[PDB]
Amino acid sequence: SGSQHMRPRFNRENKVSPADAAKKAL
Amino acid sequence: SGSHMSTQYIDETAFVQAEQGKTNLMFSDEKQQARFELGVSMVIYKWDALDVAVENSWGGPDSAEKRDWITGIVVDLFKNEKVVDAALIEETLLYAMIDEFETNVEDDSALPIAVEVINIYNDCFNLNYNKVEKLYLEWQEKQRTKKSKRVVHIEG
Repeated sequence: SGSQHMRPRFNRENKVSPADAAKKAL
Repeated sequence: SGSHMSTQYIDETAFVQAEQGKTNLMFSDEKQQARFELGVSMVIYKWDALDVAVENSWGGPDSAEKRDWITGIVVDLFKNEKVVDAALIEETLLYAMIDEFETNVEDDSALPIAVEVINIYNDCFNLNYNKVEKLYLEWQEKQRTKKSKRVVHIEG
């Protein structure tokens, strides 16, 4: 037994593309 | 030229903590926080167990978005906790393979992937981002053939 953890299941709003973070970071 | 950042080893106790004036590992500027989301997006792309699962569609047709979602759920630790360790992020990857991929990763291959996300914060803490840009430039050498072929013409 143990804690339920923070483990999510699935989403597409928080996801990060290799470019969606580069077009703002580069 | 250059060399790999790791081969199997990295650390076994890596972690980060916020300042006493803060409530999360999030940056003071949204312009600087961009370096961090880019950096994690590059380390999750180097994990082997997840890469094979999207190529074999073990998560269905939605696995192509579950791929980019795995860095998005780890980035949220830094936005809501004032301290995070490699053990926190590793469980966030191990469960992300079992929650819909039906795949266990007891090979500990997620360990070196978690320790890399921790060091993205250490570099962004003093405005450094050289490895975050490097992995982003080295990532494109196979997107020009594994997604859309292109005849090169580079000559410096």
